[PDB]
Amino acid sequence: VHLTPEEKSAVTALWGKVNVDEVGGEALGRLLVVYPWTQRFFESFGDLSTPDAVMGNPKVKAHGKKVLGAFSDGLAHLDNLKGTFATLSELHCDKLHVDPENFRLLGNVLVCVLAHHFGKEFTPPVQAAYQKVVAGVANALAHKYH
Amino acid sequence: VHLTPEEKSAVTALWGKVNVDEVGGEALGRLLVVYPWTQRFFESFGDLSTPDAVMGNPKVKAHGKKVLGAFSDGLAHLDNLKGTFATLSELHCDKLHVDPENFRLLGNVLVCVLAHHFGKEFTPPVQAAYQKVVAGVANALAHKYH
Amino acid sequence: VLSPADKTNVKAAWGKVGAHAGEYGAEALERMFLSFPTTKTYFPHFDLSHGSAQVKGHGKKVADALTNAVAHVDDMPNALSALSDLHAHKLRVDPVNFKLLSHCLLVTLAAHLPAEFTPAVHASLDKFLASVSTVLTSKYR
Amino acid sequence: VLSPADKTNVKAAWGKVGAHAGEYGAEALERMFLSFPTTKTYFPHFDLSHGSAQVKGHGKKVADALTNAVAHVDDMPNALSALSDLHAHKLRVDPVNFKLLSHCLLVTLAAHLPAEFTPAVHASLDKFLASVSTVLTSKYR
Ligand code: HEM
Ligand code: HEM
Ligand code: HEM
Ligand code: HEM
Repeated sequence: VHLTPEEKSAVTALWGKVNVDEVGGEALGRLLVVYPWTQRFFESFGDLSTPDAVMGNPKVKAHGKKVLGAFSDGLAHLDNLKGTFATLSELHCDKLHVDPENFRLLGNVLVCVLAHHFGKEFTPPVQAAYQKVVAGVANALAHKYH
Repeated sequence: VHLTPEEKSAVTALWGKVNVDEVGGEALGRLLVVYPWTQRFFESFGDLSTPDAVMGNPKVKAHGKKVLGAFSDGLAHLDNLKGTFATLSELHCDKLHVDPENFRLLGNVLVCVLAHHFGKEFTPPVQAAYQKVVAGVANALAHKYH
Repeated sequence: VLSPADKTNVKAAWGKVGAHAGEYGAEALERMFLSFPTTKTYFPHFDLSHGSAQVKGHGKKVADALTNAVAHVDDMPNALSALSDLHAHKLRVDPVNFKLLSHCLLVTLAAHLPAEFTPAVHASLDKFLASVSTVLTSKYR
Repeated sequence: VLSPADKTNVKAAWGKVGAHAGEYGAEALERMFLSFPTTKTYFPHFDLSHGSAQVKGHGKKVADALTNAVAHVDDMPNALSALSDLHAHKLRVDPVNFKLLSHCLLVTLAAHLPAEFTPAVHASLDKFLASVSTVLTSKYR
């Protein structure tokens, strides 16, 4: 997105402290627990019957790493999100049939996980910066829907 | 916004039949009746207590005509809605304090009014073109909020 | 949250709909798929072209459910319980989409009911479809 | 609907919040104004600078109302009645904004409750705030 330089620096400095596989498993797990209709894409992943089962499911973990690794790589291209994510947008529309509202839900869950992980370091201005980023990523993933 | 030629063509043809006076008063009045919290911006317009008082209120009619006349001049600039509406966007934020969600609600009510007025001529493809336009106008009016 | 005037308005409008309710449900779906293309992600197994019998068949099911809700307007949670279970536990349609179909049903009714779709009836129908949407998403979590 | 376990989860988390409820309410508002600047259109009469007495006071009022709702979770409509009237008839805040403040209250709770903000408690808190939002917007039309 259009972040000012100090917002970009805020985003990048925090992300440097993130364990992507850990936070990715946590964010996807919490998406599936907090908004359980999102489980509809994941019937192949096995036991999603309790929050403990979801959070400890190795295939949820593994998909979370994959999703957040692609998010992470997008942070290097904040000036060109639509371009970075165009092929994935097409994929999610034409083959995976994922309603883009799911990307907005994931973004909000990710912001909650970052707040949980970083505590007082996740200040109101740093949150505002991350809210612009997760909105821009959702928008970019939704852009080739038709 | 990007419209296909059949979509821009459809938008244009229908709008030449619109009496902005009359549709503008119908659209603003229905907004105030269907979503009555929007009356918060119109305390000086007098009697808004019943659907009949709203719809016959001359200040609602006059404002409706103003609003749709400005919307009209936007149809003549579909490829740069942002630069067309920038001055009005800043006015609605800084002076009028209007939550931009209201622009989305008026867009949807306007589509219902067109459907009511034009009947079977307002076909599903024509609606889809208008939905893109009213979303584009709402986004343009929201763009200078801060 | 439906007042007696709202209930009166909804039963009057839907009674004019009458035996066209299925045609109108199909048109509302078509309006939705064209206006709000993300809704097509729930129907990848359908032919969504204009005239599709799958869309027509589904529009009749949706309309019949709404007919049942009007008839049970004071006991909608029970009359719609199996459909709330179906949408919450199997279909798992994101709740935002119910606003989109509701808007397209109102546009369809507006295009077909010139006389009946007054401002007051429009308000009552919008409240009724919000209430239907609320019941249908009530068991999601 | 809030399950019995949801109610248990909310009461424990809020009980942890305890005496900081006002500070957290003010932080949640500041997070909202910064993240979602269109919500400032409802406060043009406030000084919204960081730490202002108006924001701190309003934060405490919001937190005390949430405390009331937690204490009366099995009768929220009754408990929040005055507040639902106020928002519906006087303040007339568009319903979308309630989602934005709810999200910012969850972020604030996450940032202050490392031990308590487990996935199950997050789910329950999200449902609780949606239920409060539903009660506050129940009399809008
Ligand atoms: C930040 C947002 C997201 C990013 C960056 C993203 C990224 C990805 C990536 C990189 C893949 C692998 C595609 C390839 O294999 O060629 C993928 C797959 C997939 N994604 Fe997304 N994703 C996001 C959100 C979501 C959400 C919220 C859902 C649904 C709730 C979802 C559902 C799926 C599905 C079902 C797959 C296929 C997985 C497999 O076949 O095993 N994604 N995603
Ligand atoms: C398509 C969307 C809209 C367009 C193009 C638009 C355009 C305008 C225009 C041209 C003016 C006159 C400004 C003047 O003669 O200083 C105005 C004023 C105003 N508008 Fe908007 N408007 C839109 C939507 C809305 C909505 C949805 C609301 C609120 C529900 C709103 C509330 C107002 C108010 C309160 C004024 C001041 C009326 C006065 O002078 O008491 N507008 N608008
Ligand atoms: C007024 C709101 C709606 C009503 C009354 C309703 C009604 C129904 C009914 C009666 C059924 C068929 C249950 C059957 O097989 O027994 C159904 C199925 C289904 N609905 Fe809903 N629905 C609503 C909104 C939505 C929306 C908003 C979506 C998604 C955009 C949706 C997606 C689906 C799906 C994907 C099916 C399964 C279609 C099939 O495979 O055949 N529904 N609904
Ligand atoms: C968890 C949801 C909410 C709670 C519990 C809540 C609670 C309250 C309470 C307790 C009051 C003071 C009532 C009094 O002094 O008579 C109030 C006022 C107010 N609220 Fe709400 N509120 C919520 C959401 C919202 C949202 C989302 C907005 C706008 C973004 C909003 C805007 C206002 C305004 C503008 C005032 C009047 C402030 C004044 O002038 O002092 N509220 N709210």
